Amino acid sequence: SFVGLRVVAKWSSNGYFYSGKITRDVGAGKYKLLFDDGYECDVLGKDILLCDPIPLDTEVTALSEDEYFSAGVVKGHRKESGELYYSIEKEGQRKWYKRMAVILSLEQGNRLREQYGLG
Amino acid sequence: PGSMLIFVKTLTGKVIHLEVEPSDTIENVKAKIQDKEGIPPDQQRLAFAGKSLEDGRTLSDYNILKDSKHHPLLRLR
Repeated sequence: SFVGLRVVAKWSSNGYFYSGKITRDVGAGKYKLLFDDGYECDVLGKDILLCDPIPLDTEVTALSEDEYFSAGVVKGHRKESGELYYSIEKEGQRKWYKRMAVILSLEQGNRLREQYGLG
Repeated sequence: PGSMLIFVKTLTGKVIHLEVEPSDTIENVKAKIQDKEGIPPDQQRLAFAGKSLEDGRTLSDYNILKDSKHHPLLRLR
């Protein structure tokens, strides 16, 4: 019932959360996750956020065109034939980012755990 | 120390994060990628925004590192 769901998940204790999909409940409190970036691994359920899309006004980390990740705030989303884009504001300026360009720092993901954490 | 956060995208597409100092050499960064991802440095060609980063320079030599709020994504190729 969690299988097939889109999530944002981290795979290290101090790492970032990345978008992906649950492909199997594998037990020992773990889920096999296929990240949009291609990496697949078994992640602890505590490190999975069941939020898709990431909600309005969430603080995220997004990859700008200049190839720097930096913090911004989600201000909207658009789904264009399968693909999700986020509108993210940084210092007053909104740009559109692909789903896989939007990640969460440990603190940013921790903010979402009570509402969207798996368990 | 004055360490800084960078990201690296591997050939598989997997993104990792590293802590680096502005004084680290590219070889040192490859050694950190090796330590985390097991990718031998002999397999590793790094670039930032499409510019090759060559052994024996530092990140600062390339003007890659800014403030602590902007984390560059290096890409392996």
